[PDB]
Amino acid sequence: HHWTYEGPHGQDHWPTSYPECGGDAQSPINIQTDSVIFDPDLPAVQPHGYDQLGTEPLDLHNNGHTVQLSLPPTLHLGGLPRKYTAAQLHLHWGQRGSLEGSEHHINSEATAAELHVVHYDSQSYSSLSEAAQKPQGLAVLGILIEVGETENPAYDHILSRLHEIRYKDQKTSVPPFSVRELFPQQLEQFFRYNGSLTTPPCYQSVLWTVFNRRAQISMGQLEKLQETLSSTEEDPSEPLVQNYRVPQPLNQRTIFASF
Ligand SMILES: *[C@@H]1O[C@H](CO)[C@@H](O[C@@H]2O[C@H](CO)[C@@H](O)[C@H](O)[C@H]2NC(C)=O)[C@H](O)[C@H]1NC(C)=O
Ligand SMILES: CC(=O)Nc1nnc(S(N)(=O)=O)s1
Ligand SMILES: [Zn+2]
Repeated sequence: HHWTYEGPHGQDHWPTSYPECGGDAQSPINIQTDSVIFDPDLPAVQPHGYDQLGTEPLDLHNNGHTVQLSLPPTLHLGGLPRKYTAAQLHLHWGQRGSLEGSEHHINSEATAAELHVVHYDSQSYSSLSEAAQKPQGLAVLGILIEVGETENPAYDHILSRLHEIRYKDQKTSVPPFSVRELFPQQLEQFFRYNGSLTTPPCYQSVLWTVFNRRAQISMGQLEKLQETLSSTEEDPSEPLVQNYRVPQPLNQRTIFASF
């Protein structure tokens, strides 16, 4: 009943226990830039005050599938069809050995990791769950991460505290910090398209936005992420790695680019 990225209950058998995962518009996908359709009318994505997370501690949790961070309802994502509000944010990465841990690809190439910022249509619904199964109910920002030659102070707000939640279900609080700083500096270039959640139930309720520019973290940081979290509640511990879903069929969906 507890699904996993691989194994007997890997992303291959998801469609069985969660039919929706076999939908006609799943995510992530391999974004082929040659098929990308330019749309000069796509308004700039703009995170209103994502450096203003207030005063109260943010919740840093360990699913067993990822590291998730809570976000204040004060973060408002503009530039989209409806008004969205930030709810949570989490990461995806590969195992120690590999350097491919992102969920989306660009022209068949994946990066070291991926950041996902989840929003919901608070304009039309009252909860994140409510919009999780409503058309266009969710909106996710996808930031691809590469290994840089320098330590990223932004990402440390999260990485520096990974030991506090080494085991699954372990929780903790962090001093609020500028989320904005976790995105690439230039957000003009991006791709948009209709998709789904990348984990069961795989609800096809999300409006995706994947940035063209990438964010960077030191090989040290990427390592501290790969080799620190366990996917179990206690010992024996089992490395929570390779937590990304494979590119899904495009099923003839159009993918727009702002550039
Ligand atoms: C995501 O899917 C929705 C619905 O399938 C698309 O909405 C339609 O968009 C076209 C052109 O933009 C309009 O003429 C239709 O009226 C829209 N349908 C309605 C009323 O929802 C939307 O364009 C898709 N988003 C993208 C660009 O991927
Ligand atoms: C309840 C909820 O928000 N679930 C999500 N499941 N997968 C998500 S992801 N990886 O597409 O951002 S969000
Ligand atoms: Zn995700």
